[PDB]
Amino acid sequence: QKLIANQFNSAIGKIQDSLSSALGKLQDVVNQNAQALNTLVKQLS
Amino acid sequence: QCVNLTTRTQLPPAYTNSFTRGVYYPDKVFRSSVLH
Amino acid sequence: ALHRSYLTPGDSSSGWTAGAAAYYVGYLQPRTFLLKYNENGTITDAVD
Amino acid sequence: LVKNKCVNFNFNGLTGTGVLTESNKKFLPFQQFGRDIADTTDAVRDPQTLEILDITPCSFGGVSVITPGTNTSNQVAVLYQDVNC
Amino acid sequence: FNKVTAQKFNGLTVLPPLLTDEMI
Repeated sequence: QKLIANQFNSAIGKIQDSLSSALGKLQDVVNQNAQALNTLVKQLS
Repeated sequence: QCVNLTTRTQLPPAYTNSFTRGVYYPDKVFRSSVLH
Repeated sequence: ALHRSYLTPGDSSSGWTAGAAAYYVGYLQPRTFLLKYNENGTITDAVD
Repeated sequence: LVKNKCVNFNFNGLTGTGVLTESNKKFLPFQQFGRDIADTTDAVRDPQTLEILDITPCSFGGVSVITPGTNTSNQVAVLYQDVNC
Repeated sequence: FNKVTAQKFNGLTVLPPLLTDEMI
């Protein structure tokens, strides 16, 4: 039990380091929706 | 007024490169923190 | 501006000294540039 | 010049409609109006007094009606979908 | 929430999600 708890507690620390060092799947949805809107505005001129 | 001078020396042209020199504001428009 | 000093022939064609200066000349071409404007609205950088 | 209400405007030929307000922008002395990332005007320098003005739109989206269902009641509430009352 | 990172003139509008981030 003590070994398994230590391995688990250690593994969570790695997640925190990895995220503080990516979210491309979310970020590129936001980017695609901004591109469509800016393109709509450009079509006016 | 006018004269002709004795141009005692003239020579083939020397040269150098425009090292990113020669940009000017193309328009009277304020734009900020942006690429245009 | 000529240097017509007294250390010269004084005449119209040759009574002059050149001074000492240099200058550079380039020609504009039609080009696309990308310009970078900072927060103060100054062009800080560019790409040809 | 009148500020904080919706007007038509023309500064030196630059023409539009919007709410003019005082601005924190700092144009260089040769620049006369400002544009956003979408290349639409959002700021201007007053030709008379050389102070900076923001511009903001006058067109404010939906009106929506909230209903208990007419089987229940005929009174309703109304939402002005992006407005400061 | 930190790691992930105006056109009002043209009849374009953005509506708030029903749930806020504090609700999620």
